[PDB]
Amino acid sequence: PIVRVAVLAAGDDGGRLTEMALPSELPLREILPAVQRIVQPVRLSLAPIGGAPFSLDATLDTVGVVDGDLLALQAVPSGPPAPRIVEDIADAAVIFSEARRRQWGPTHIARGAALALIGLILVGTGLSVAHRVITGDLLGQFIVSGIALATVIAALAVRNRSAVLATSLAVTALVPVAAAFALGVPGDFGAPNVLLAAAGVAAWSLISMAGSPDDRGIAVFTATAVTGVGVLLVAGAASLWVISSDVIGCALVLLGLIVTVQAAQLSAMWAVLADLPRRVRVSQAHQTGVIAAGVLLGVAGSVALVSSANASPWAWYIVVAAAAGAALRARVWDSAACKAWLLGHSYLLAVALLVAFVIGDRYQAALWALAALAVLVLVWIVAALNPKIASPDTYSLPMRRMVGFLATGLDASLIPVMALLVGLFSL
Amino acid sequence: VRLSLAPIGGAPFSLDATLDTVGVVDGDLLALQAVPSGPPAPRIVEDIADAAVIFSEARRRQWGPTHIARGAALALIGLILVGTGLSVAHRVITGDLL
Amino acid sequence: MTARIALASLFVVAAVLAQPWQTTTQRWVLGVSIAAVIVLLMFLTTRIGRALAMVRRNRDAHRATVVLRVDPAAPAQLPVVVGYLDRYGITCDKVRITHRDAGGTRRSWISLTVDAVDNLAALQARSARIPLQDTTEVVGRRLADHLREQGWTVTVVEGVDTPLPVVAAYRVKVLDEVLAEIPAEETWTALEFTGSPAEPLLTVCAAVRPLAGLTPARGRPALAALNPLSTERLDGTAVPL
Repeated sequence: PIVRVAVLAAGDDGGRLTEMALPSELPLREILPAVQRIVQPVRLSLAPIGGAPFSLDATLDTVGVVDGDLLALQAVPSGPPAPRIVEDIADAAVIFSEARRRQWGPTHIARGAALALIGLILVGTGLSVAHRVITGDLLGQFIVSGIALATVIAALAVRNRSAVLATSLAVTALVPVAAAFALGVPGDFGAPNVLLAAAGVAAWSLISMAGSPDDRGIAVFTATAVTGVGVLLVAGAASLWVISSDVIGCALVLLGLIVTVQAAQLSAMWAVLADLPRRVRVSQAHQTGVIAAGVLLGVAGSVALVSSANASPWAWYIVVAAAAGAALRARVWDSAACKAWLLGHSYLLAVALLVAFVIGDRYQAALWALAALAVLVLVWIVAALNPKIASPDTYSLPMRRMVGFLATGLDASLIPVMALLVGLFSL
Repeated sequence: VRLSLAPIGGAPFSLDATLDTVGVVDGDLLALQAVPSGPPAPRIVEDIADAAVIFSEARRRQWGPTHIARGAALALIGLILVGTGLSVAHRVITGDLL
Repeated sequence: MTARIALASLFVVAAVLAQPWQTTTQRWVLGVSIAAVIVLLMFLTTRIGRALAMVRRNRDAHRATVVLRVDPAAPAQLPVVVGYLDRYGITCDKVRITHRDAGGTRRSWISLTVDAVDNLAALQARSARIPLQDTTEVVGRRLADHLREQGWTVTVVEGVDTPLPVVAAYRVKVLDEVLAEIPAEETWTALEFTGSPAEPLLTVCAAVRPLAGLTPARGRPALAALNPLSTERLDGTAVPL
């Protein structure tokens, strides 16, 4: 009844990982000297990597080890931690609160000043945009462009200085850039203000994404870069070619589903092997941006169709089709944040329709928008409490093919319903 | 079959060598298992130097149901927040008992 | 298998909305849409694309592979070579067992593929760099010592074999008789197991120089990476055991 494992002991210098074959139906206190003899005042125990060490009286079969696992050699966990005793109470205040990192230091001040600068940039943008669009005065665009130039010059100057203030500063620097680049040729808030703000957002995103020194601020840059490029091209289509009454969001949801489903070749297009641990994360970072834009434009068109009244019922088919397409594409992606954005597409859709109704002066489907959000939160709760409907292992073998067939027949073949929305073949 | 004594996690004994030349001291553990047909399988060790990364992979679990609970709790907080917000933006503008 | 349904649906919604099909005003659109539905359905235009690719092409260190040679082989060592898809914390991407019938010596080869992005953390714990090749050496020698333990003689090789000259590739739809069949002066079969060896899924490739129930590789890359030293996945969908 011998079982073969591979043990990992790394305490002295580096580590040793060796395969071996331990005779099972023996208590672990007998075969721990064998492992310590091969691979090596505290006793040790075999611990499966991802868990807690084992009771030494329990054997390897009745503890859940399959043939070929990887087990580390850890300590028999702990005991009593010898607790401290003080009887004066002011001494109890000064002793028992030390282990906190309560130290103020000259490293909380840097986080405070960087957060103060980010708050100043954001609230200066908010104040001067509310100064520009509520009254009429070009002091607003002047001050927004001034703080935007100030934060861009402060962003590009600390690229090789602190490298975390720079990246977060460049993320918060594309709110004042987008607010400055939506005020030229004022009009009545217009069509091409969106175009110029999109060009500025995509320009800053593409100059700071490839110019980024490291991670932690890559995925939001490629997300807003694909968002800026997509709404830039659709604003170009809506500014020059056709008047484009209800079909801005039509091209937007088409571009969102195109960016979502053809994301493997796209994500590969944005891409000694020492810095291979970097690149794959960066590669996965780009995926966690791009699907986000594949949600965001997928939101940013679906909020355009059914914002007002008098739309088509086929628009109410195509927004549910966009929701099912961007939610049923979750199982084909492996990582966590990709699945999170794909499952949260419909959540952002419900909140976006609710806020578009509450600006849209309806308040009759806004309660129903909250009802749809309650339905989604309810199915989230049911799939979260008992893991049955969220686990596809307890399903059927042709049911998977039928569900995937329905998905690829709804997200791809919504283009006749798109031709019914635009009237593309009433021409 | 060809059964022989083996130390724990070790190759079975060469059958024509005694228990004194093999190096078994009084107070060992032996198990009766069959002789492997071939080499003694020298169990090649490959060195590691940064093994704490491996634990950094295993405690960093996948999607599973654990992230579903975090998503569900976040959806509940967001629903309660916007259910306050829509309702108060209604009642500030114009509001009946609904 | 996605966009062709979209173009066919756009064409048939370009077709039916010409219900006055008279005097060639939208009857022209009717004719070109019924002609464009029947021509895009993708096996005649991927015939075009495959022609472009195969006449175009006529002029890494991310995946690595270690192959071993086993002379007196059989499927009787089949579990101990299918279980190594994921154990000892290394997650081998595919295991491939290829057999040569050039004469009477059905020469058998076992190739193990280890990526550098499916076990990035496992290889990064070895050193500060990524020693992928040495780790593939260690996994190959572990399979060598295990198979020499269990009975059948194996040897680590590095000039391993040639199933193409490094000549007719076919693939069967899985399962035991159709490989018992597999002419001319070269005969080759190849199984490839992958995907979570508790529930493993296997792909099949073969070559002679259609037989019973096989299908040719019409458009050659399947012979190009059929050498077990190569780093590929033996294109074709895997079957449920």
